[PDB]
Amino acid sequence: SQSVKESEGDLVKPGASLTLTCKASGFDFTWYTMNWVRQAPGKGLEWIASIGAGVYGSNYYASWAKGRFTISKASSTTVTLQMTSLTVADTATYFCARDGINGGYDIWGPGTLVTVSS
Amino acid sequence: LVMTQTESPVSAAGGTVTIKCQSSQSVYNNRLAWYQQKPGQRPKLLIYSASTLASGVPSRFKGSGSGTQFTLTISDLEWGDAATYYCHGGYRNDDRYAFSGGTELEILSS
Ligand SMILES: O=P(O)(O)OC[C@H]1O[C@H](O)[C@@H](O)[C@@H](O)[C@@H]1O
Repeated sequence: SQSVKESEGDLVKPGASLTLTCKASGFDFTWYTMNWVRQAPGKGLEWIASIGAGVYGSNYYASWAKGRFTISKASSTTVTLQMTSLTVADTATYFCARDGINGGYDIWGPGTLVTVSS
Repeated sequence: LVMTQTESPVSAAGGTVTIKCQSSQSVYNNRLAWYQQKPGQRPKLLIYSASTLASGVPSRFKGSGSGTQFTLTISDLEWGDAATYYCHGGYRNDDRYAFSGGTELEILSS
């Protein structure tokens, strides 16, 4: 009925940069805040960053993520996660999730794998 | 700012479980929500706003109260409820949102 799909995951060396992309279907980010949440193997969900509703929506970051991540609304239907200084601990499945109502991540993508290794 | 959950619980098939959730800061608004994640699957929203049910979710699932201290109690347990359960809260102007560690639910014969 409504959905989002992450893309552009990869195998990559330590110290490299990478950009992920989430594309909406059936709705706009005019009324909803969008989030990037990841899941490292063997570990729980971790909130990375959010960006607010509409063009002038505001951005927030987890403390740990501020230097090396950047969230962006390319357009009303496309979100972006720029990942700059990757380390092995950044290996995870990365999720795009819509804040439907008052903090409930109503809808999720399948996720993309990012692996950092030698 | 951190949240915590219980560790590795197990429970019997009409059974009831209560999953406890703590947050070090008091949440903003009533922004606490609950998810289940079955392996190989994306998270699914269960409860939002501390106690309100999401779409398609049964009323075996209930959430409570406010804080700081929250609980999710599943009653009338079925096999398809073996999964991992997560807690997730909103706050205030960076560190806006946070997830807990996740409590895996082992369903057992009666
Ligand atoms: O920016 P705010 O006012 O803190 O609220 C963020 C809000 O974003 C969107 O409007 C929705 O996803 C709401 O569910 C969410 O609560």
